[PDB]
Amino acid sequence: VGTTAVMVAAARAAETDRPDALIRDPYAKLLVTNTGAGALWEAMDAEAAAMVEHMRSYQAVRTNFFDTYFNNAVIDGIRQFVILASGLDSRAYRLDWPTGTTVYEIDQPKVLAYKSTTLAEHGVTPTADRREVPIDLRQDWPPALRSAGFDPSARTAWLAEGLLMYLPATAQDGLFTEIGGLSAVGSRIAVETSPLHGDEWREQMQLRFRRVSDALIYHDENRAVVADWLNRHGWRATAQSAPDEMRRVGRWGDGVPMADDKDAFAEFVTAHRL
Repeated sequence: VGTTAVMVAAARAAETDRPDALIRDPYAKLLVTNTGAGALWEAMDAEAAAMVEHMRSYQAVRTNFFDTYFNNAVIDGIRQFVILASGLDSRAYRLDWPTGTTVYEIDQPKVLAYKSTTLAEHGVTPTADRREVPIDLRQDWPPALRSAGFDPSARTAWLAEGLLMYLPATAQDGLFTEIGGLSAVGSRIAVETSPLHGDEWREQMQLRFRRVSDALIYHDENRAVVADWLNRHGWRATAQSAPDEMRRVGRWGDGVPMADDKDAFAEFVTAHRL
């Protein structure tokens, strides 16, 4: 399991531990105890303190947003779900799924094997029909999803959280093209975008975090804007900036360095298949 998957799960666990938790992920602590990279994250000036609080609050707010997305898709009748680069995401276990729901998780084999074995050791199994699809998303992944039982003629709700900024710009286009190819009318997708001007934030966040601890290689100016791309390849797409969403729920901390550039932060794009 990669460092990023652990860090975001540790953030979810930290949120879950608070009385005022925005989201509750009963499985995040379990998943970050059993790697060892989360002991440091478990442990973690004004700007330095604000960055740690931002890490937790950003992850809480992003988690709440994508939870709401899936929950609204269930309400709307959708019964086929796909979590792309699912990492340590426990939504297949912790959200309420109606009978007849299928939830596909796509990630590399070892990531999926870690989550399943780790959960099993704690007596945790899903009640929903959860289906693993072990494959690299830069490779020919549609046949793998299809052989796992996926029905392209059924409405699908797709999720791509914490993924795009870790894929080259050319790979993003290919991913979305394949997704459109597998999506029935009325399908939806929610996506966390790669920040418009945003590899500098990771540096200043690493710097503030390195001081707290001691105490995007694919950034591309040519990357397609996600809402714009979806809106000309068969979707109706809208964007909510992460800062706007954080402010919406009273979780934005303006003490964070780069607070005034909206381009240092992701957007949350939701789209409907035409």
